[PDB]
Amino acid sequence: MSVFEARSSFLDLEQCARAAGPQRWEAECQGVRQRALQAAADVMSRECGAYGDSFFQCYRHGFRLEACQGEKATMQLLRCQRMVADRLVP
Amino acid sequence: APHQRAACEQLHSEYKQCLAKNGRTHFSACTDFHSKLRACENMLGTSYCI
Amino acid sequence: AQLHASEGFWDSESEQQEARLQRHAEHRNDLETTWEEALREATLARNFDVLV
Amino acid sequence: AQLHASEGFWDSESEQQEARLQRHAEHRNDLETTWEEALREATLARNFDVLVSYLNHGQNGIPPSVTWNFNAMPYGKENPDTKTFPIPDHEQPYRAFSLGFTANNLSGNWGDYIDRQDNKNALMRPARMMFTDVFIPTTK
Amino acid sequence: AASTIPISQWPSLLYAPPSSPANPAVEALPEMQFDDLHYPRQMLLCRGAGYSLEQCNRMAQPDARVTPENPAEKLLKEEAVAAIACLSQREGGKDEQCRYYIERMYKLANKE
Amino acid sequence: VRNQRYPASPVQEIFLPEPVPFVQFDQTAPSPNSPPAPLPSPSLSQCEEQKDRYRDISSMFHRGVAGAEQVREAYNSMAKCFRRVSVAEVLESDPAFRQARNFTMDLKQAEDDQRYKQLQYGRVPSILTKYHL
Amino acid sequence: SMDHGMQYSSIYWETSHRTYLPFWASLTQKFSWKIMDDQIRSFLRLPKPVTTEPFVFSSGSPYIRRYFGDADISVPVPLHAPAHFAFVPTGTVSPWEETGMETGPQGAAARGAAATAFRAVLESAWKCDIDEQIKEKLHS
Amino acid sequence: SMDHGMQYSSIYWETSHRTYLPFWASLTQKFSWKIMDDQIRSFLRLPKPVTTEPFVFSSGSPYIRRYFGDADISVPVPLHAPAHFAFVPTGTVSPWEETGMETGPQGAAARGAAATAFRAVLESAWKCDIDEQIKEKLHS
Amino acid sequence: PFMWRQRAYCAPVPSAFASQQGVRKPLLRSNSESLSVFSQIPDG
Amino acid sequence: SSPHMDRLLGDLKLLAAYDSAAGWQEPKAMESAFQSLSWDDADVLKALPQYLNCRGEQKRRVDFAYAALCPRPVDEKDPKQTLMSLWMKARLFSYDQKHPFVLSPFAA
Amino acid sequence: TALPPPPSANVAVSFTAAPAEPLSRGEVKAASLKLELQNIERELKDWWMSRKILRDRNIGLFNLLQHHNFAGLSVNNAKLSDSQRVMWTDLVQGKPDVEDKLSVDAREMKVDMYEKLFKQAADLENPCRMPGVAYLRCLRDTLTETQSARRSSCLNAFSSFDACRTGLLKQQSAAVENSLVRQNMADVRAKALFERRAVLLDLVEGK
Amino acid sequence: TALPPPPSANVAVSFTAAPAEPLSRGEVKAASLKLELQNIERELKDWWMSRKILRDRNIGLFNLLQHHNFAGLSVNNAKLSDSQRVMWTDLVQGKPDVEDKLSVDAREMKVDMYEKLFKQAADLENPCRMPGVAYLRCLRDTLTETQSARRSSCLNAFSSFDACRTGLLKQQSAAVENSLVRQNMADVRAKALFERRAVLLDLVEGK
Amino acid sequence: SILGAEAFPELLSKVPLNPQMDEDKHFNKYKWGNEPIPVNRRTGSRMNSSIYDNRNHEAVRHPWSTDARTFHPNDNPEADRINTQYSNMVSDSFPEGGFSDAPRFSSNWERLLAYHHGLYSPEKFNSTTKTADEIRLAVNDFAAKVHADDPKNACKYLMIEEFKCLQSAQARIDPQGAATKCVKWFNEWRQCAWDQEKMVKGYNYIEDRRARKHKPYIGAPDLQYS
Amino acid sequence: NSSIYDNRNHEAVRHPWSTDARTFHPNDNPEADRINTQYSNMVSDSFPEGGFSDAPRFSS
Repeated sequence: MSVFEARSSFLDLEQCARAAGPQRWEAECQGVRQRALQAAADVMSRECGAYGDSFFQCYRHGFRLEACQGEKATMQLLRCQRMVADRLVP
Repeated sequence: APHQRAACEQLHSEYKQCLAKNGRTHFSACTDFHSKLRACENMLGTSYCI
Repeated sequence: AQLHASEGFWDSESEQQEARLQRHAEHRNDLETTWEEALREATLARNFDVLV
Repeated sequence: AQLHASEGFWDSESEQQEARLQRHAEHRNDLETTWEEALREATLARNFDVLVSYLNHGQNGIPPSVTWNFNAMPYGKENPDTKTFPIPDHEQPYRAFSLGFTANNLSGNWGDYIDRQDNKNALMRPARMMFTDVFIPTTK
Repeated sequence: AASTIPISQWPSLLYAPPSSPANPAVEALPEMQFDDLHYPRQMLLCRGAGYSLEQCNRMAQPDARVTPENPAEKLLKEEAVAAIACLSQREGGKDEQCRYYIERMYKLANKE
Repeated sequence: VRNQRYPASPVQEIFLPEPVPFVQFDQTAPSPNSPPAPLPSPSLSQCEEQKDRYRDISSMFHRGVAGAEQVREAYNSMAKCFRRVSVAEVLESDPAFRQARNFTMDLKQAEDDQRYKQLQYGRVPSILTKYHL
Repeated sequence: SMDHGMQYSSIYWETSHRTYLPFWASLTQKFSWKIMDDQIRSFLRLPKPVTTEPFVFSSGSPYIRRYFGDADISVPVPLHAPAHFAFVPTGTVSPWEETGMETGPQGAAARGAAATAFRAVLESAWKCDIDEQIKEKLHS
Repeated sequence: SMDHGMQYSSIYWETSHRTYLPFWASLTQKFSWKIMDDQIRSFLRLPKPVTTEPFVFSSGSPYIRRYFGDADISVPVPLHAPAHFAFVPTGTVSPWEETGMETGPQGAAARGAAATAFRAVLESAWKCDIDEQIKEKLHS
Repeated sequence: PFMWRQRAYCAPVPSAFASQQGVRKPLLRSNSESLSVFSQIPDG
Repeated sequence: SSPHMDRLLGDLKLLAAYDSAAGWQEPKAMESAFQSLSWDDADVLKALPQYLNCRGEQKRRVDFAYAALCPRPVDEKDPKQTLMSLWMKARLFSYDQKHPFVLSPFAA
Repeated sequence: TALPPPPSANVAVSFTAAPAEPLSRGEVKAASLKLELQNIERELKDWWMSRKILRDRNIGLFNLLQHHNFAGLSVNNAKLSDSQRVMWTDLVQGKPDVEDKLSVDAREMKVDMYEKLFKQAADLENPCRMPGVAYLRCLRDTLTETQSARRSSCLNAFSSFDACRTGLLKQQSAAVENSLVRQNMADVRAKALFERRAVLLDLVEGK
Repeated sequence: TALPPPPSANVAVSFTAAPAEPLSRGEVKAASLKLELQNIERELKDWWMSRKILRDRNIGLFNLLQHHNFAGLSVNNAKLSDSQRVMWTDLVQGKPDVEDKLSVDAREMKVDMYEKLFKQAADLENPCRMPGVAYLRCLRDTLTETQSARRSSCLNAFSSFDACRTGLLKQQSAAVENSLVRQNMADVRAKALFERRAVLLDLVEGK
Repeated sequence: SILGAEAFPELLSKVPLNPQMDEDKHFNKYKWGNEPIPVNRRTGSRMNSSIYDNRNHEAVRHPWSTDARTFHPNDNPEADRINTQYSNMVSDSFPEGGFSDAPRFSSNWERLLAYHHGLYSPEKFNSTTKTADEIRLAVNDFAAKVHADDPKNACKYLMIEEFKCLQSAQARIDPQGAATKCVKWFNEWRQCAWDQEKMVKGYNYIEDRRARKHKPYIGAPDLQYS
Repeated sequence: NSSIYDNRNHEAVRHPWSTDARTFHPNDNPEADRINTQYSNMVSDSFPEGGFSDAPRFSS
């Protein structure tokens, strides 16, 4: 749920994957995978929830508001998600 | 009720002042105050020798 | 007389103060909105040069 | 009616807001002055209990959360803010009727008690003095 | 032609809206529901029963008291699937390529 | 900037007003009584000028003189070309669409059916089931 | 600056509007039969109204009439000091705090189930995408 | 809501106030000899005013006349772009900051020599008292 | 009984929040009594 | 690199555009919106018949999410609306069966 | 009470008092200490003013509720009637039920009193309102019955009512505990800041 | 640009979502971290907004002075006349003196120009005004003289003038140095606060 | 790696989300063009409305500094208002994005004091307009709860109607304005309450005999009323 | 504000910060005998000796 915990989750995932191998990883390493994805998802929701709520609001109001004009309402969210992924998975 | 107690003390002092101003010959003027003073008496258990 | 009106000579002191407050509030809102944007971007980027 | 004025019923929303702001400002000033005094005394004493003891030097009740006034009640013959269901015709009151060769009350409309209006029209409003048997002008 | 709707008429506008090319079900507008208190109420009840947060979160379920499903999705199933196949093949029905299926669906639903 | 529906509005709005449009189909043309013919099944033979053009424009965008609109357009054309073959595979393989591909029906049957009687929306349950009453 | 104002509008009488007052109107005076009726009722022992009785049977809670110098002028006053009740827990609400900004269940519920569902959907799609990225990264 | 106002004050003529206008007053009209005088001056080559010359010798800095369609209507306009000078150092003043509160020479000087002298006198007296206390403490 | 901060007509008077004042006048009164004529005035 | 997210947001934008064009009486715009609505998604196409036959908890989850995003009940008679509803529901069903939804605020 | 405003120079000082030499290391350090002190004072002021305002507001609320004679889930009112107290404690802690001793008319009256009281107490936003009203409606349905026969019918509403009730009680307890913890943490932090300010005022330098 | 306001519930939640259990240790710690974060953000906002406002104000002042063609003790103006520049640099850096080449009328004119320029430059609050005016008055006294004879008489005033002048210059230098030091200290503090916020946001916990 | 490739079909296919976007990006897919919503209707501050207020058509004063430019309702609307949906009607009286009068408090105690004195609620100041769907959901939930509370109540739909009107009038952000619209339904509920009580508890009165001139004219019909 | 050609005449000055709006009232009807006619006692008729009560305490 924190960035540290999610990073440790992904390290567990990668080391157990190197242990298992490229052939049986999806079979052997499902629980660690789900834990890692859930932690990364918590981090993503925490750090990008404002932009998602803003997009939700613009969608409710038909993108009629000032802040909904253009594509920033979407690009901000996509940039947050890209940054979170680049910060977590590598 | 301390608010009411202090209010009644003020009322009693006002009644005494009015009575002194009018005098003991003209005392039927201050029949105003019995209305409230009897209520004071019944509320606080007090007597005012009215 | 129109020149005097551009400078606010026929205005009253209340109107002058109200214009001053209006400018103050507009500037404050611009500043705080820009601060929110800057802090958001610098938080997602993790960089002080962005704030700068 | 005097009771209503104590509660601010005859006030306008501007006056209510101004009273609210006045209370707010007085309270704020009391608090900050008390804070300055408390900090000075606690700094010269070097004791936190002093600051703590200044927390109870000033609490009757609270300010009201909402207020209602007379100008928020709607009014109007044509205002649909007063119309829930139509009132039947046999229960509505009649306007007065006056018709003769000399005078009438149909060339104009004077309005209600609140929403009044000029009976004469724009072209003869400047010559209102001419449509009167008596005229008592303003004082100026 | 489209005259202004005053503020006093908006409550009637919400449940009897004007005609559009894409209208809603005015008869079903009083049946659209989505409870924001569903999960809070569920949690309150479960914690009063005596559970922990993990047990409550395991027992939590989404609200069934929501807007009902369109019956067309169950009655016109094959027609809708065929229309979606046509759209996926013909790029969303550009220049009238799914008119066959769409007209069959429209006739089935409308009946003159 | 508005283009008025009724330039002679106090005259035109009353007689000959505009109706509500109809967007399901043109309604001014005859109705086809046969479905569309099955188009020729696609493959990756045909993504030539999409793949190479996307490579071109991405290489130029990496320099920066290209832009992003062009990259999006090229990539989306390429992805459309791939989605053609993916959809063809899905349709031909997955059995649920085998009935849908060979779908045939006529307006007479559409008018003679009686399912429109059952098109009424249901009713939301009672709020007391939340408290289990 | 409101009292003792000047005449702001004109006063006038339109031509041939009627007045409905004769020449003896100043000598005319009003009259009500109510005082005589009261005297006659008191003298003849006729049925009295219930406003002569201070107790009030017209409700379940006790009311007593307060009279303004006469039995004709009264108001009922309730006697109970009514107890009020609140099926509410204390300390569960801080309305001054904006809760849409704080992270937690209380914050999501001051927000909506719709926003929370949207967030969960975005979460699921992001997890799908990141799972794809993990797959392609670890196959290499 | 300022334009097209109503008649607010009455219009009247007091009794026997004079008017000073005869019955041919509407046929009366004004006249100025200025145009004829200008024509005659131009025709006879009489002394012209200096307003016909755009340059202005009435000051040391260069001025040029701007004419509004006629030599009778002009305004002088200065030509120089004047350079200004300040025998002032930069960054030596922060007026937004209250300086009476900061400790230092700048703070005492934003305060006064009187307050500083008073502080020094109190300092000296305090030093006297503390010297006495030191003496009595250390004699013991 | 559902939207208290938005329905001020059904709310108590500001004299009720003040916690200070034979028979006494009532302590709690609403603004909805303004919709009645003979609430406070007598029916004499 | 984010196809699910991108197509979701595009679908939502196109739904908003359809609603706006319907309100403003614009058949050209709303037909463009309908045609541009990602009908060429193999995942959603495969999940459509799965959604049409699902039942129970998964169906209730997808119904909850669809009522969140689009609580208005579409007209039972308008097949374009019906079809766009079906497409969005199939998309949500695919996302849920890939990674299930967690709709409660209470979670750990 | 406040102090008077500070004195100001009568003759105008423009820049004559400005420094003619750049600052030194100790002066810079002293400036940093001053900045630390002002930040500390700002934090302390925020804590103190929030605490004062909340104390005053909540004491005012308590006095208001005592004035209008209110009773909550914590039954802490002495001016109550014993009958009203029994009724409230039945609604909060026990089971509201009509006794077989009573006549059916008196049972109807008791249930009407329960409904009036509970509807005045709980508003439509309250979660327990619907279960309580349902339970009392079942009692109205089953007035002409014995408690043994009434239990079977009213159980379905009493279960939800008791659940919502205990939930509210747990909410109150948790709120009290969390508020106490937060308050104590804030006060400890403020005390530490005060001591930090004290040591920084012992270290401060200048005149 | 701003964000839209956040979404709000359509149905009223009163307290149903309130916690029914007291907080835990990790939650309390996270709350403390949140308070630290908001304090840090407040400090950062103060720094950033002060810096922005001062930058904007001083850039506006600079643009105004460039627009009105001002020149100060630091002669940094290119649009000046060479004669005006020589006169100002004499008044600021060198010695104002009338040359023997000039006729007495032209010396009077030069001294009048000096007096006009200096009186426009220095106001009555300025300390160097009195020495400058005294020196130019001595020049007026000694117009009909040579520089060699004038030096002996005007030196006593030129000394005070030069002293006040160099004092102003030293003030400017010290002001620049101190402002630079303060700015750099503030920026370093802001950067450190930013990194502290970064690590606390890496440590923050919740959703 | 480009950001958001598949996410702008509105851009790839020239689809405008609104006539303002159509006008801006020059897609020209709106036959009727676009009349721009002016800035005074797109944003602004709360104002006083009544003519019996001296500061009428003036911005509301707050403890904090706030832009005093007011939202101006559409007082002279065009004849053809092609979109008569709630989305386009609400813009004539409120701004969809909410008012521009919101605070950013430098401290928590200022917020506390404003709330304590009745000058701030985030419900009111940090909020957008409600959408028709949201309004309908709220109204239907309230109606369900009221029906569960009591079906056999005559004031049911009147209470529901005042709730509906408050929601439609956006009472979260303009409570005084909404109460001005809804007090009629509150009054009707107040009447229905007594009308129900007098039916439950049989309350009646002795009616007097018929008046000699009950009918204005002998040939007139006397329609009988209960 | 003081002038009669101002709409907010005899009204307190508005500031960005919250300030008590109760105004200083000059002595408009002074008594005949004003035994102390020094500046100390005269200035109180037009200004307050302690300054106005409109000062701010800035949070930043």
